Amino acid sequence: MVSVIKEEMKIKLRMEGTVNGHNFVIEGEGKGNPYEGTQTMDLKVTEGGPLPFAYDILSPQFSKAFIKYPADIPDYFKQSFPEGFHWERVMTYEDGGVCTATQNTSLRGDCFFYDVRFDGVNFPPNGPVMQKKTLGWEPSTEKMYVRDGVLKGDVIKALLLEGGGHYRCDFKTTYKAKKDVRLPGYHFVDHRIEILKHDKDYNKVKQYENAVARYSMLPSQAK
Amino acid sequence: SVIKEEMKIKLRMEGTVNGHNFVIEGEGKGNPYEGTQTMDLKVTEGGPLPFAYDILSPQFSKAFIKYPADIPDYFKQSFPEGFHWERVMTYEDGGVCTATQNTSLRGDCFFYDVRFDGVNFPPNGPVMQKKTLGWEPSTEKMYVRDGVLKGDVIKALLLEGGGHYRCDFKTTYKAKKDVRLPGYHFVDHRIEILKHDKDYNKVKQYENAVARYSMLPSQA
Amino acid sequence: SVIKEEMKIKLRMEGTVNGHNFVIEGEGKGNPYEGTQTMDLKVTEGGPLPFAYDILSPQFSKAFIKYPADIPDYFKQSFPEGFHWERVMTYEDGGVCTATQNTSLRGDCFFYDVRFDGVNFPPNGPVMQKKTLGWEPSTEKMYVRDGVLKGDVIKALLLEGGGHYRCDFKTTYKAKKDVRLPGYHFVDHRIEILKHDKDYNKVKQYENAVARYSMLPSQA
Amino acid sequence: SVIKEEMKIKLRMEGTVNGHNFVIEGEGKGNPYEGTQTMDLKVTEGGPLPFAYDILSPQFSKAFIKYPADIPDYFKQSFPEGFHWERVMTYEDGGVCTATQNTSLRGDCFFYDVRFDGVNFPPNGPVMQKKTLGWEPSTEKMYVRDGVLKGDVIKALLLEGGGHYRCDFKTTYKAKKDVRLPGYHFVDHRIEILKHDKDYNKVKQYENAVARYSMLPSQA
Ligand SMILES: [Ca+2]
Ligand SMILES: [Ca+2]
Repeated sequence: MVSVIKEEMKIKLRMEGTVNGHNFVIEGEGKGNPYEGTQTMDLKVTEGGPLPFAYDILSPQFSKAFIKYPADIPDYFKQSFPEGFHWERVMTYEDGGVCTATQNTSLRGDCFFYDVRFDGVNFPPNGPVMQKKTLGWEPSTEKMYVRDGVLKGDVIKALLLEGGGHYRCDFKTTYKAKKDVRLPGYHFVDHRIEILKHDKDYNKVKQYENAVARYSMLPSQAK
Repeated sequence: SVIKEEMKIKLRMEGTVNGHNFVIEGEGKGNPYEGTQTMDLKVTEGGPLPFAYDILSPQFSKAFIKYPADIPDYFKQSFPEGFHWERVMTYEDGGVCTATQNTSLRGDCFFYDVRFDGVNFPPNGPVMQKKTLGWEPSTEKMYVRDGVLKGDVIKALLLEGGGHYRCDFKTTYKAKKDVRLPGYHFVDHRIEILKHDKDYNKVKQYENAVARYSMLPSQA
Repeated sequence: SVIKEEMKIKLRMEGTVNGHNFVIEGEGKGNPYEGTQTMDLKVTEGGPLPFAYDILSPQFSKAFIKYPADIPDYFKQSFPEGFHWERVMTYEDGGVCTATQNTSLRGDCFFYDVRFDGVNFPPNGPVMQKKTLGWEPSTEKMYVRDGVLKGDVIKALLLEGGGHYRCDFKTTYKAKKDVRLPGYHFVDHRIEILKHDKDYNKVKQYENAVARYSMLPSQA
Repeated sequence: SVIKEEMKIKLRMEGTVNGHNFVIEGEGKGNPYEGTQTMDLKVTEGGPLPFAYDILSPQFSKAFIKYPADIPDYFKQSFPEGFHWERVMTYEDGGVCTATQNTSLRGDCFFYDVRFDGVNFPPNGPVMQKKTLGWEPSTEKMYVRDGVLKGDVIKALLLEGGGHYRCDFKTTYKAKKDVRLPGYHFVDHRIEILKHDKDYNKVKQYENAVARYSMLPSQA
């Protein structure tokens, strides 16, 4: 327990972005259990819908305070409050599409406020993103390590495709606390992001993420 | 033809680099058929920029390439409707920038609206430490893919400490109407800062750009 | 069936890193169904190696992954015919390695033949200066593509002085016969050096590898 | 000088692509100060090659670049001792090739020893399906890094049926003795297949290479 982060917390989100020159805005509202690593958010496309690209490319941009951290791994995100943190992200898809995102996370009362900027370029016109042939993300494990006094997270994620097969994306994120925090050693955050409900064009989406931090499953054999 | 031999330019860029928001406005003039242009840039919000201005200069003009008669001019043909472009810029130390640009035309003036975003620049790298000294001249490689025009180019910034800092550009240019598509070709560029104040709040920038095929004849 | 509870391994690697040619011979043994193995490696040509031995250790064994019954085991299913694999390793400072490996089976012994090549390592980087302190444990992501099995993983080497040195692994595993293909899954790995002489001409290394689905339950 | 107006070439390459081993021997001759050369290549083991021969042609000669007097010639200066080079070749569909080359000189003949390795080529991509129609001409960008010479270039294979297939080349050239280092410059290349037999077991190829600065004058 950190007194400023309660056992149940609310979320409010705004995203502005551009994908292949198409502008859009998304608003979100959610709530979760930060120490349980679970959360649900309801997302609504408010400008630019129906999105001409796969909703899936956005869903990982929608919450690092909701990771279940064991007591022995320092929690970069929960320690950063009340000041909060921002993050910066590159997503390199294997067919030349590239997305950047910058996010600000602040805290007021029992509510987290997320402001996201998202930009995607060079998606092929007949590729799975602009043809909306994706079917959600496989579960993944982000690798968290310190670089220049801030926290990096890297993971190769994969979208399931219509017809089978996968579509890969290299995530490189830098997380930057707005005050000094105890820094963790190298570790893993398992993630599983799921779409619980969507309308036909994904104008209205309920999504859920479960995230848990850990060291490796395998024992050390160090001599 | 709706493009005169001398045209004005108006530009607005908004963006975020390393989490820092900024706005730049620009006015310029150029000779579209000569391949040359000059533009005056003012940082109107978020100044002084905490990162090297150089990462922005190549985002500030495709109608001002000198195209020979035997290479279709994808950009000039697109008017009056215009075109937009999309770009990823991958720096060798992990900094990555994206940019999206819309080009429209009214009267004797092109209007440029640019969104620019940079992430993951190392804090002691040359961009965040402002150690850059302008771009080398370069040669963009231009080729059609899926009915639009791509341009890829190896670029390099000169460094205060010596050596170069490398950036790979991959751009997609998308005309807003059907045009005569060009074959594979090259555009030589040289972007130069003519004048800047100490903090690069005000910058006078120049570019020369010329399309061509290879300088080397074919053997048979 | 052809794969017993204990199996021997014989290995030959021929390679060039930074223009330096070398040969490594290895003999090992392990328990394929338990996901464990030990190997003794000797640099027989080109030692002492002028680069970090760590870049080699992940090149030294896919039959030794503990596979649960509900995930098809691509590697064990491929025998007696065996499989080969192809790998690119992209280091964050510009070093790139490739490797091609053939895995065959004769009696109770696996035979590994590996070609390894490393190019463009910076002369003052951690690989050429031997500043690495082993790999962090990792999780390979395995997924089918074009009828064969790919594995992707971002790995990290620990560095003298603190911090990590990242490497993007992209492997394609290709069975020499038709097998049941698995769905998307994970293989946890931990590679450890048990013993080494001063210049790493002689190394005993150990690996534990276990395949699994996600740790997290699904809510759909 | 040790480098005459006409020089012979002898070459051997050993390689593995998509798990397929091969050996190629070559002999050629050229005019180092004119920037031109011709080579006859023969697949001596592993023919017929199951992949596009085009991926090999750029691995077959930097002493044959026409250098003007005001750019130091990194390669010619290195003789009689010579140089070696290292290269990564990242194709847009995930194929990656590495190569390491040693260049020596005896009498009036250059001796080239090449290792080549290609991995992760998609089985229905243009390389494994032999759908390529040679390289577009290109401009390699030369610059000093860590006391040696780097060359980076955007290259593109023309494809049967139209379109291009891109490959990024990153090379490090390493003289075996210290030489006068050049400033940032450009080497235009045009590499062409003049003649081949049915299975590309025998190939005659030609290259023209000329070093220069930018075409465009400085305004600043
Ligand atoms: Ca790098
Ligand atoms: Ca690709």
